[PDB]
Amino acid sequence: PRSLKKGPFIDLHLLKKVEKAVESGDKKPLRTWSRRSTIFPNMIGLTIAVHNGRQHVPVFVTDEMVGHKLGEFAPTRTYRGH
Amino acid sequence: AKLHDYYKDEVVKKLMTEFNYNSVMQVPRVEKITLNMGVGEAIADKKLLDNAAADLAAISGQKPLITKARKSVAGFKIRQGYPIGCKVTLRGERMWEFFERLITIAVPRIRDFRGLSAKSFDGRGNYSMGVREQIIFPEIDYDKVDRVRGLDITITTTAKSDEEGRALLAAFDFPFR
Amino acid sequence: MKKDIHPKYEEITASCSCGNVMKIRSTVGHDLNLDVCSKCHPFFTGKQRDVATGGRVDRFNKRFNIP
Amino acid sequence: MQLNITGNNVEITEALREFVTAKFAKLEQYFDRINQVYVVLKVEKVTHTSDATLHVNGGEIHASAEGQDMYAAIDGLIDKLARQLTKHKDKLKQH
Amino acid sequence: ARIAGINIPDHKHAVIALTSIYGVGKTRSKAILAAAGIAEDVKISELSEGQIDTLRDEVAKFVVEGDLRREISMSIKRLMDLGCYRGLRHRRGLPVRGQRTKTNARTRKGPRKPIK
RNA sequence: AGGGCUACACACGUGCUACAAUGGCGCAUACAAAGAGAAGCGACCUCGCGAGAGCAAGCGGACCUCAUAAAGUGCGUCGUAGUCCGGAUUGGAGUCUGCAACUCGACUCCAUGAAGUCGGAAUCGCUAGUAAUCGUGGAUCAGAAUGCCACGGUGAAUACGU
RNA sequence: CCUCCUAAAGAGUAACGGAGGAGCACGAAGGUUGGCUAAUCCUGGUCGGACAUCAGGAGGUUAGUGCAAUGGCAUAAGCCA
Ligand SMILES: [Mg+2]
Ligand SMILES: [Mg+2]
Ligand SMILES: [Mg+2]
Ligand SMILES: [Mg+2]
Ligand SMILES: [Mg+2]
Ligand SMILES: [Mg+2]
Ligand SMILES: [Mg+2]
Ligand SMILES: [Mg+2]
Ligand SMILES: [Mg+2]
Ligand SMILES: [Mg+2]
Ligand SMILES: [Mg+2]
Ligand SMILES: [Mg+2]
Ligand SMILES: [Mg+2]
Ligand SMILES: [Mg+2]
Ligand SMILES: [Mg+2]
Ligand SMILES: [Mg+2]
Ligand SMILES: [Mg+2]
Ligand SMILES: [Mg+2]
Ligand SMILES: [Mg+2]
Ligand SMILES: [Mg+2]
Repeated sequence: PRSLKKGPFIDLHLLKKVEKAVESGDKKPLRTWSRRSTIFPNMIGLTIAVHNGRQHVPVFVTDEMVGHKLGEFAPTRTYRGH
Repeated sequence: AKLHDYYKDEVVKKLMTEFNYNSVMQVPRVEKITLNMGVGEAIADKKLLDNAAADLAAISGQKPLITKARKSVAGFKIRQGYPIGCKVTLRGERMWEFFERLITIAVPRIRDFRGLSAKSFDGRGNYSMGVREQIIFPEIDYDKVDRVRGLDITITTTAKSDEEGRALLAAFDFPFR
Repeated sequence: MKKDIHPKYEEITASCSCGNVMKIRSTVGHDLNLDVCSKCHPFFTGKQRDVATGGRVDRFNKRFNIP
Repeated sequence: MQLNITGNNVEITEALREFVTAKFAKLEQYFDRINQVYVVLKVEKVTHTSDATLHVNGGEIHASAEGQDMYAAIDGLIDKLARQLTKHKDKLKQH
Repeated sequence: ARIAGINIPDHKHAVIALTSIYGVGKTRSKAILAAAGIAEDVKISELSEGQIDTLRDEVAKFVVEGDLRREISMSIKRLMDLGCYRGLRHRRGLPVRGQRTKTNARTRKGPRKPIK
């Protein structure tokens, strides 16, 4: 994973638009393609609908989801079986 | 007698106060301990059952009875009268003695402990309890073992209500969770 | 108690780690050296915790130290 | 007899698969010791073609046939392998 | 020869024997037998009760057996309940670390399930 | 921009590593060839268990750097065990490349320690510095070889015959 | 040949009337003395499961009787020495 010295990576666009969520309290879900970005503590409490390739899917963030990277909650292949 | 002694002055007098038993006779006492170990695998080979017997005799200090099926059942393909397990009733000097041992040697050798349950009671106040392995008792010698084997251990009491028992046990610093 | 059917049942000595020593009757037929008596045991003594859950946010602020 | 189907410019449906399997099941009566075998179907412009290759107990037998359909192609092919398989057998059971 | 409430081989070099403890590998084995200044080539059978205890002490420094097995199992339960990609790999019983499945992958998947 | 080519009831082909004692592990110690490097090859010194980090000599190179060959050899240990054999799998903790390693990188440490006891029918390579076996380099390339193309070390077996 | 019903509350009582058994078994499964009490459900308990063996409770013969059915059977005719 990313070196520890370089700090935790988040795309700025998404970093910004979870100040307005946390300061100017809203309660909407946010669209995002930012599967790179790790989940910061600020993100706890806010649903955020991350892209999986064709659709955005909601991730109601929690304490347990911290450090992981959004896209780690939007599966990108469909498989039922054979 | 250690705990018979401990029982006869320390335990009786505590429980005496905390329930307000006017008569002393009212205080729960422990009646008897009994160690079952069924051995279905007997119908296969009968040597196994006797091999248990020595274990239970080695633990407990007295020869076990050998129990037999009350009725025939086709479920387990047994027929009324085949030996399929063996017990020992313990009642006095020996009962208090084994108890002492159980608490202060055996039970803190349970492969990864978290005490015992305090839920296992029949509703009148008689504590039942299993043991997964029989290396727990140092009476046996682990490099002379044929199989891992278990037993039940049931402490029959003169306690009236489920609750009143638990107290009697605890008052011997019984390791409940 | 019946005669000459039961195993020998006698005094021994059972020396724990923590120096704790207890004369006891048993078949085993010689003195034991045991390693965890009812005094030497996490559970009886009051030690064992229950595994620290809920570290993710503490972790993350300990790990990176970023504004 | 383990089978394998290809399609070079042909979609193997579940007639053309089912059909080809049944037709090939005969061949074992000509020689009991057939192993894995590969089949290939082609369409080039107007020509329907079908070749197979058959790993057998001490050999490799191949033929290809051209039909105006693929069924008629495969019909032709099975007649070609039959003759080769018999020839093989007979120069082993040679007493 | 009872450590961490399990029996240790008593005819094995301490180094080798101590490995039977779940949660100690070989690095730890070496450490233990120096942190508790006990030689490596010594077999467990030829020790003193005293030696075996100072040894018993070292091992307690780590998290081992029961304890460990619990920790692991929490970590995996944690993942599956999170439902992360890594979680489901654990559910469906599939290579969790990116390995191909089109072929091979038989250690997760187990032996073959034929068709029909 | 994000995803996909990396999907997995399964079938086939080409490889790698094994199943051990002509061997595993620890210490000690010999003998190559060929090739690459410019904003690239990067010593020595300091830090770190380690991947690495910091600082910064030399070299457009029979001069400097990659870069200490390995099998071998001596001394010790293991004593035929699913083992001190094997190292798949998985948890935890890291490093580096790169806007960025969730899907999907290579590597490191701690723990874990699977199948496998030499492989049915079939079937392949090779006639001498060959097969077998052991290490080394390069092209592509920010990073990403068990593949490919090259280079030496040790070094057999057997051909009556048609 | 045995048991029940038809059979009309003593006995007996027919039909190619309605339903079932026997053509044995036991030297103990006989004699006596001493002792003993069932089925089944619930609660708790290593493997152990609806059902094995252990402990308690409810229950009261709903069990049991070498083999049919009927009548018996606790003082047991049931179970063990
Ligand atoms: Mg035809
Ligand atoms: Mg390791
Ligand atoms: Mg694109
Ligand atoms: Mg591809
Ligand atoms: Mg190989
Ligand atoms: Mg190894
Ligand atoms: Mg290069
Ligand atoms: Mg250093
Ligand atoms: Mg030639
Ligand atoms: Mg090589
Ligand atoms: Mg009458
Ligand atoms: Mg009348
Ligand atoms: Mg008449
Ligand atoms: Mg009549
Ligand atoms: Mg009789
Ligand atoms: Mg009588
Ligand atoms: Mg039960
Ligand atoms: Mg009862
Ligand atoms: Mg009845
Ligand atoms: Mg009688």
